Amino acid sequence: AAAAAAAAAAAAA
Amino acid sequence: AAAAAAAAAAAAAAA
Amino acid sequence: AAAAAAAAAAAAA
Amino acid sequence: AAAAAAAAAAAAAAAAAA
Amino acid sequence: AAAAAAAAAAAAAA
Amino acid sequence: AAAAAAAAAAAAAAAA
Amino acid sequence: AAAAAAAAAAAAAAAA
Amino acid sequence: AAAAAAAAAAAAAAA
Amino acid sequence: AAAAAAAAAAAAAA
Amino acid sequence: AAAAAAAAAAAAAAAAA
Amino acid sequence: AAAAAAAAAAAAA
Amino acid sequence: PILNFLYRWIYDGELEDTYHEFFVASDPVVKTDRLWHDKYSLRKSMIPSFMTMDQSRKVLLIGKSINFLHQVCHDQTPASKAMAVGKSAESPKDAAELFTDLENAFQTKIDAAYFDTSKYL
Amino acid sequence: AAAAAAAAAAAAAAAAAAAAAAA
Amino acid sequence: EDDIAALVVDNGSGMCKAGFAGDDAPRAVFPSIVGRPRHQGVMVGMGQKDSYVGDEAQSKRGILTLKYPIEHGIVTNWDDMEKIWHHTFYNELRVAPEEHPVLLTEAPLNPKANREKMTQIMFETFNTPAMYVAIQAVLSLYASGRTTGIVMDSGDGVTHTVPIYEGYALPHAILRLDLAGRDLTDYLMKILTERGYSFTTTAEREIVRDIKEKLCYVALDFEQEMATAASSSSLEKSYELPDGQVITIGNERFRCPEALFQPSFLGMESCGIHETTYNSIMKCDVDIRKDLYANTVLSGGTTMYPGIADRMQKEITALAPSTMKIKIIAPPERKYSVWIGGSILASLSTFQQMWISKQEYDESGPSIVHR
Repeated sequence: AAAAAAAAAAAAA
Repeated sequence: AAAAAAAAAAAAAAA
Repeated sequence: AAAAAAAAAAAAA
Repeated sequence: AAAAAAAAAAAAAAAAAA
Repeated sequence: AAAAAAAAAAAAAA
Repeated sequence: AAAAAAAAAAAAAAAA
Repeated sequence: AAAAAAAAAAAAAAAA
Repeated sequence: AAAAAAAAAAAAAAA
Repeated sequence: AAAAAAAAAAAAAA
Repeated sequence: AAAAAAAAAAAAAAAAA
Repeated sequence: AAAAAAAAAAAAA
Repeated sequence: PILNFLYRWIYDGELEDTYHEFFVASDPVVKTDRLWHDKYSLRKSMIPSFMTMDQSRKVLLIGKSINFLHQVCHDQTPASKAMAVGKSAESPKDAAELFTDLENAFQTKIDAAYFDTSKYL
Repeated sequence: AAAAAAAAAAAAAAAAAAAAAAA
Repeated sequence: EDDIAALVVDNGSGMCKAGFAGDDAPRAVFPSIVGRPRHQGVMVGMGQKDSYVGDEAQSKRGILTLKYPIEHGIVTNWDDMEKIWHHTFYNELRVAPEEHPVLLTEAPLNPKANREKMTQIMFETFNTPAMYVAIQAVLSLYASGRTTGIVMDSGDGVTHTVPIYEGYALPHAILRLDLAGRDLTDYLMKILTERGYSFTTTAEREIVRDIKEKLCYVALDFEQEMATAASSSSLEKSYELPDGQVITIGNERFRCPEALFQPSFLGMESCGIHETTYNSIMKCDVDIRKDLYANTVLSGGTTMYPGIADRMQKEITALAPSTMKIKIIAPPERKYSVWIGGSILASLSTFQQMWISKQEYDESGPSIVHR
């Protein structure tokens, strides 16, 4: 849950 | 910014 | 863009 | 106009899963 | 509370 | 710039 | 200034 | 350049 | 480039 | 150069660990 | 061997 | 304007006349309970020449049955909401189409509405 | 105006695709 | 089109769900029944008819004879299954299935000869231009996100345990368990007489199937919930009805979902719901077992309960290893979650070369369903 949220926010930047 | 957090929380409920 | 964040909550439900 | 936008949101949601 | 702090971290990332 | 990214690594460690 | 933040952000993404 | 060499060294030492 | 350089030092240390 | 000199000092500290 | 070659690429960069 | 009187009166049936621009003048007689009385006369003196005589009695027959299902204690357009999709399709087809008035294909899918609204009624 | 909202719909579609890719 | 001009027929395990695509809720749902009056004469109350099907047959049951086309979740007779398809296409929706492609469902374990029977029916009598055979298991998983994971089919009929890995299901893991929601409603009847409340018609027996999903609730830790019931806690509810029959619940609040994990209340030695979940994953490939625990999806009519997500989580951890990350993905609606997956599959960006059309049926027969 927290790992996919950090990866999706990093992929948008 | 809360709308992007609500969509990320829905993605957090998926995986 | 506002409907796309609600569409992700609808797809997760 | 609004119903076509909701159908386009369902089209992009299935295209994201493809 | 955790989503509000993560949104500030996401705003700091962007 | 560099200090703002240093605080971003601190908030990421606080969530971990 | 910004190049030092780019090298630190790529390592923080690898740590997560 | 020298600060980025120490920024990646502190991250490699963290792992 | 810097992310690949940190992976070279991680494989050299460990 | 100078970044590689600090990396070589960091490599000696990482090999000590 | 390969660690010195990767360090030579960091010195070349 | 002539065929804009038609397909809405087939699909919803909300009367919109002021000087009877169509050959079917909707409600010129006072409202009474239905004894199979003809309130919608077809008026020979204003018939379009692309609408033949068996089609002018046809659009009366769909227009008389669409009003009989409004007072059947149902406001539902016949048997589906697909009658409301049809009007939208027709309005985009008119938008896309160059200048031609269809009358051989226009009379075909009103059969598919006439047989539709009769079995549901 | 309206074309800028349609171009933002394609940008939001790419952002929704990356969120499903990380998930 | 097929975003709206395609039909999503979800032939369930006792209810037919028809409706156009693009929506998140089906149009017309009703229990799949047909009715034959064996002779004629006078017909009173309703129209003079030689066959009442669908909604005109549900109002007359001691007047008619009853027949279920779907028993044990599998079609037993193909004449009345087409009769409901005739009822849904032309009476409850009234659109011709000759221009609109039709999306219909099937069982995960039905034979290919049954799968060739349903392709022969839709092409000849209804004259559909194109169609596609899809399992009910992949639609509920696609509505839950990606197409990997295992779904917990527990409808009115037979429980299916289908693990699917990225759109492709496993051949030798589709386990068949005879636990049904109709067994639990019959289990609620045989402990309601112990309260003293009985029946006199079939209509009073019908509302027990409604009370099974409305009044009965899932408690986390059923085992202390009967221990707190042994110390006389406040858990007895009495629902009131218009007629004189008063149906109450005692300790049967938590016991009808407890009969899923404990089939000894049903009177059999069979495996529990968490056990046939665990037995299905224990014969998969060992690397994809982790992908199945974190994508457990509940679906059906038996699983319609509040607070069932954390109960299935705590029940599977006692058998699964404690290093696995397990997450029960419970949707808000799950009877209709197969139907929303069939509509989002219908609104896919590319579905046009997957159509089973009239042209390929004329050139290779009904064996083009092999795909």
